[PDB]
Amino acid sequence: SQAEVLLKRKFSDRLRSEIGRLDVKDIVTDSRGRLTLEVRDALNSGSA
Amino acid sequence: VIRSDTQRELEETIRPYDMGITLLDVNFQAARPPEEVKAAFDDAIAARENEQ
Repeated sequence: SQAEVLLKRKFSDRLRSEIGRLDVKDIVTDSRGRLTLEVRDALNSGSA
Repeated sequence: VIRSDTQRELEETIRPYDMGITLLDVNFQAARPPEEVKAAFDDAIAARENEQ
């Protein structure tokens, strides 16, 4: 549970930042594993 | 910012009591306005739609 909560918090913050960087059209039309890959490899490393 | 500061304040407040509880997490849910101005706010939304 503690690890799940920490994962929730970190991923939510990273996703909030990323989705604030972009608009609705870029996140709706063509994701193509770009925002998601950025979130994933930012979670697996210390990227900010 | 509200969640972070709330968590910091809550853990600082809990610490002196020295209870066994450990603060796992605090998360924001909603910041709605009071009911008396809910009509004003959703009327503003309706007016924004009514322009188009």
